Amino acid sequence: MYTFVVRDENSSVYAEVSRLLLATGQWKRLRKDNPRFNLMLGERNRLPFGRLGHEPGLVQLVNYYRGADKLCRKASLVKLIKTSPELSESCTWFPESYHVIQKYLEKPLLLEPGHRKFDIRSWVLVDHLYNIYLYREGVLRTSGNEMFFEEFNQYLMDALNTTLENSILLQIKHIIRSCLMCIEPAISTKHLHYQSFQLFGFDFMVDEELKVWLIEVNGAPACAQKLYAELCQGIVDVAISSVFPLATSIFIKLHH
Amino acid sequence: REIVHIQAGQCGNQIGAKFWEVISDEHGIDPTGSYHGDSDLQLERINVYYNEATGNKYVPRAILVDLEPGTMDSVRSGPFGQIFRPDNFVFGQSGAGNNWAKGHYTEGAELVDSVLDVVRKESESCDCLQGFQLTHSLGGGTGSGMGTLLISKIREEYPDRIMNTFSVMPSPKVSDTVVEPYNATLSVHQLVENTDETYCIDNEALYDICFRTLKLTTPTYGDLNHLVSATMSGVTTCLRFPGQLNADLRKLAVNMVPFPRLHFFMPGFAPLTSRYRALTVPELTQQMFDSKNMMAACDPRHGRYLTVAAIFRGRMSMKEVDEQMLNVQNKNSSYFVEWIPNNVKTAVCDIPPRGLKMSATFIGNSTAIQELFKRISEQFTAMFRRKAFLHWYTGEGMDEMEFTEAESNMNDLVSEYQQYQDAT
Amino acid sequence: MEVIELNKCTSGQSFEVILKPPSRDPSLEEIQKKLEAAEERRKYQEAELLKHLAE
Amino acid sequence: MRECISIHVGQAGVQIGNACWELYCLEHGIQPDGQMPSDKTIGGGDDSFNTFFSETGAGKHVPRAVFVDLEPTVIDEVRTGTYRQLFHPEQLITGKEDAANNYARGHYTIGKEIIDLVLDRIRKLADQCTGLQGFLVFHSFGGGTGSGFTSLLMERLSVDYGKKSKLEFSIYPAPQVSTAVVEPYNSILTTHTTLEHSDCAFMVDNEAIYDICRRNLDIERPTYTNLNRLISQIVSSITASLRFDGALNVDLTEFQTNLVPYPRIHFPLATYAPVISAEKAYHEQLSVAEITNACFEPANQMVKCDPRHGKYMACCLLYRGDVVPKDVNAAIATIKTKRSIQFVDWCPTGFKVGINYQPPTVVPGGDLAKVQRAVCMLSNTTAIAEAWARLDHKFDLMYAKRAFVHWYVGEGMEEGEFSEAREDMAALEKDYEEVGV
Ligand SMILES: Nc1nc2c(ncn2[C@@H]2O[C@H](COP(=O)(O)OP(=O)(O)OP(=O)(O)O)[C@@H](O)[C@H]2O)c(=O)[nH]1
Ligand SMILES: Nc1nc2c(ncn2[C@@H]2O[C@H](COP(=O)(O)OP(=O)(O)O)[C@@H](O)[C@H]2O)c(=O)[nH]1
Ligand SMILES: CCNc1nc(N2CC(=O)Nc3cc(OC)ccc32)c2ncccc2n1
Ligand SMILES: [Ca+2]
Ligand SMILES: [Ca+2]
Ligand SMILES: [Cl-]
Ligand SMILES: [Mg+2]
Ligand SMILES: [Mg+2]
Repeated sequence: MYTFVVRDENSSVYAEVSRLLLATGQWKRLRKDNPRFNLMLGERNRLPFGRLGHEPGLVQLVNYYRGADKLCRKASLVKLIKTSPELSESCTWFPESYHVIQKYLEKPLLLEPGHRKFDIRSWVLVDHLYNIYLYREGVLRTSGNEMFFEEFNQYLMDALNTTLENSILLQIKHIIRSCLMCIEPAISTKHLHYQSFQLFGFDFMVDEELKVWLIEVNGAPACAQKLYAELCQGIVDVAISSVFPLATSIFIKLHH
Repeated sequence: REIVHIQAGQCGNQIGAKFWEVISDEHGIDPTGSYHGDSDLQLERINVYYNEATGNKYVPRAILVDLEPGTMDSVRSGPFGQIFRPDNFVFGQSGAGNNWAKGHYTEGAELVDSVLDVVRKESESCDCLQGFQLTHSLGGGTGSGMGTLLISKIREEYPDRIMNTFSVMPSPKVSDTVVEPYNATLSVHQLVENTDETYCIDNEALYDICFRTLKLTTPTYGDLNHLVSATMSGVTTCLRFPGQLNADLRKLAVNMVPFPRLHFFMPGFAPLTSRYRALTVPELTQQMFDSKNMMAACDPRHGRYLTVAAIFRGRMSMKEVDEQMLNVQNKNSSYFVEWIPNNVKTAVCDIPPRGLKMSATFIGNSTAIQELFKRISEQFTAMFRRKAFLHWYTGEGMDEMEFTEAESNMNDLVSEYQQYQDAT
Repeated sequence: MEVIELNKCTSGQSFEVILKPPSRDPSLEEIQKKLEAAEERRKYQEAELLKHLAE
Repeated sequence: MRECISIHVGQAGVQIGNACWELYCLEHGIQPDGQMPSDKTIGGGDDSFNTFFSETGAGKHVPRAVFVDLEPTVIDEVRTGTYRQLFHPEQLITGKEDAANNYARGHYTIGKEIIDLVLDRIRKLADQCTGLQGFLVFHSFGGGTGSGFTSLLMERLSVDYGKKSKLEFSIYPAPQVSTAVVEPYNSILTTHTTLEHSDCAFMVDNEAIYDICRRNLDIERPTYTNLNRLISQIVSSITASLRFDGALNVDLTEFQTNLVPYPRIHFPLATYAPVISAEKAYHEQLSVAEITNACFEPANQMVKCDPRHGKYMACCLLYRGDVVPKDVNAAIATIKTKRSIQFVDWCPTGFKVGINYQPPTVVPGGDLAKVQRAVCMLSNTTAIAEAWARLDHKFDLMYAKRAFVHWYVGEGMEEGEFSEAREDMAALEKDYEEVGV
């Protein structure tokens, strides 16, 4: 059996991951302070990266990337965009910024009927080998109160004569690829003594010309209830069992 | 760094005598005392337990003690009985009658100063004395009562040296008298205070191992001692042979004993054998931790290991040894305390014990050892509540309060072993 | 990248490279004091032992 | 010639001392009988190798070293080994019973009996020094002698030689090779006691060196002989500046002014490359760019940690072999673009470089292949504070239950010295954090 610990009980995502892992009959959960674990589902604040990868005979994997804070706190994110040569002036997709002060989108795309404003959240997963996996299911937080990609796509076809892939998704795959390639040297664990994966939540907004802008990145996202079951199994399949194998593809591999 | 061995009583002299036979074969020493071994590894650290003599013969640094002459004469009539220094036989004629008080207070007091004089002569010869090693039983009179007396008086003369005992616990399955719980509770009070490390060889466990594992329907004392001499050979390996770990008694005590009173170790051995296939290193490891291979009738899954020391003997891949030892800890990490990091230490020796080509010996300081002290405390109270058989002790000058003090000190020991079983 | 203070020898060279610029002794008495305060504590607890053994 | 005294304490110190002085003798052409044919100055000289070796009228070169172990078994094999003729019997000092992996036993109980003996035999060496620089001290954190007796020795060397500088090479405890369960206790105690008496301390984590021998030399179960001959390679390139003609790190004072701006933060992280197996029949000779790149990979460091999430205060690169200056400036250029190297703001971002042309020497028949160029990078990064955090966490797990404390107070120590030394380490962890954030 493989062993894991859970040190963030308030995590709705990895709670479901803990359930599925235990249901395998090949994973068993240890006490939080038990060091002899394979997989850590660690805390959000002051996660002790410095003590991982030091137990002999144990391959250790954690569900966070040390240094990902540089992309998930909006203060760090704006500093990263302006200073980074790999981005900087080339960003036509990050609103001008100096919480912190940013421009406002005068011209949002308005879903109708009802003149509705929205933002889009897609979930991205980065495994221990820094392959970038975009979850084919996203969701628009419309102003339940959630529109999914099948509806939004058919709206785009019948309202504006284009598809979700061409109008918006292309830019999204470019933005996700661009930020994560930037900090890859800073946070990769490819030749470290422990390994990292992490689930990310990218938030986008679309203006009235079908141009996508990046609002913020969240390092500990929740999912939509409809989709919890499919994404959490993919985390186990692609990020956890890839390292600890057992006895369709809901993801899109973003190439680099 | 020399060790002085002392054996007291029938059980102590019998398990002690088998111990010296076993290790004398491993070091290639014959009953005449002369050496006939192939490897100079056998002679390298032989000074720990043997004294070099004229004609380059080796004489065990052993003192044989009893209050009856019979057992000593049988050791002298034994195969290796000639090897023991004739002066190191210290005996009397009265006997102790399975009465702790006769060994500790009355009959034993006369002989004790004689034994200490033999100890002193051996000690003065020593260049650097590690400490002492005592084989005895806790349920008789001589080993239980006079043995704990000698420990008390050795500590007075040598306060800085280490006291290590192999103590055989009584069991109704292999019993001599109904007063064995009285003798055992009284002795444990002493061992708690005056020893640094005690191996709990439980006669109940030895009987069960002979019965249900080795399929011996009615075991002899020799059958049990065969298990004891194997364990005693396994746990002294790192003292007698050069290895990766060149060990002594104090370093063992420092690393195995987190709190001074919790120094009662569960021995274990694999493979269990009756008086040609060799075990693969994974088999050795699985059996060595198996409760069915413990020399104390305690379920280690009912407790948690505070510390663990394990020995492997034979020619095997040290890589596979630590892959397998790490595997058990990583697979059963619940049963090891999280507040003592890396509390399992393995050693490897190339020379296997006679007969087997691969072997594993286990020394555990597990909190499950309190099952053994509960059992002896339950038998003790059943009698003491009604003061039964107590006149055999009050007629030798003892008081009921001294029984009360031992009962409660041992019941404290059990609660202390339970404190840490639940601490986080 | 500037290179500074190159010193050559028969055995080797030494230099510096810059990419970006910037932006009570305890006495023998005291140690011997605590060294003896520990030995007095040692022999105190031994005396307590030899008196516990005398009783 | 300003001279240097080496002191080796405990088993780890004595056997690593064995590794280096054996290597030193190969690098300087000194035979196990003390004879040096390259040396035509018979009986004297102000050469740079005389900083480490004295000369007899019989032309013998003897180490300016002293070995100290409270147990004789390990120093005895130096007395009967291949380099027995090398040392005078007086500079090999042994006691009767060791410290039983107990800091307090080595510091107080057994330390007080032998402290004056070695300081006498040290001063015998210093009286033969026209201008003593200081001392190189080799020991383990976990050993009772290596922790307890060293910290007493470092205390009394500060009194008797307050002007001279003390450099420390320390073996940090690793469970894969550790012998004792209380090594975190000894480590915190000796570090606290020695902190203000050591001018510079190079830690070597046994686990780092262990997995380098597994990964790069392809040894399934490394021994101390493997680890030490690797360790000595790093030790040799660190001390190479004092034994050969150089301009970089020619005196022990330079190690401080170059690497240690903050007295307490005097623990530089060392990174060495290449480590090539001798069994590898044909090894691609790694360029200067490739072995300078490797110095920033965590897998080649002496302490497992990630410098990417700390900040540098200094950085030396010591090259041994066929290395030309503009070769390294091109390699420095390319790696600064592709790696996360944040110096602190109040320090310049750069490197001090020394090149010694003589390639690394390896032990014949050893498991290290001879390479034509190698590099050792000493870097004072705050990421080394992780190694403290790990050690302190282990200390905290045991001390909350007071496990094994009685062995220490039984030797006359006070229970408060534990929490004293522990909050010194709690202060050391925050001093690191303030610099690096
Ligand atoms: N690299 C290396 N580490 C060693 C060597 N010998 C011991 N160690 C390490 O040192 C620690 C144990 O300390 P020792 O040096 O053996 O103990 P000591 O200094 O002799 O002190 P005592 O034996 O307790 O009196 C453990 O962490 C070992 O892994 C060695 O030869 N090379
Ligand atoms: N394992 C073992 N136990 C023994 C042996 N002899 C006696 N015992 C046990 O030891 C206890 C009796 O102690 P004994 O040595 O005979 O009395 P003593 O001579 O006065 O100490 C009883 O519990 C017996 O079961 C022996 O040779 N081997
Ligand atoms: C009496 C024989 N002596 C001896 N001593 C050992 N030691 C001493 C030591 O140096 N370290 C050590 C650390 C431990 O940690 C949990 C446990 C034990 C030890 C030892 N270990 C493993 C097998 C056999 C051993 N035999
Ligand atoms: Ca007398
Ligand atoms: Ca000369
Ligand atoms: Cl390398
Ligand atoms: Mg009898
Ligand atoms: Mg030692």
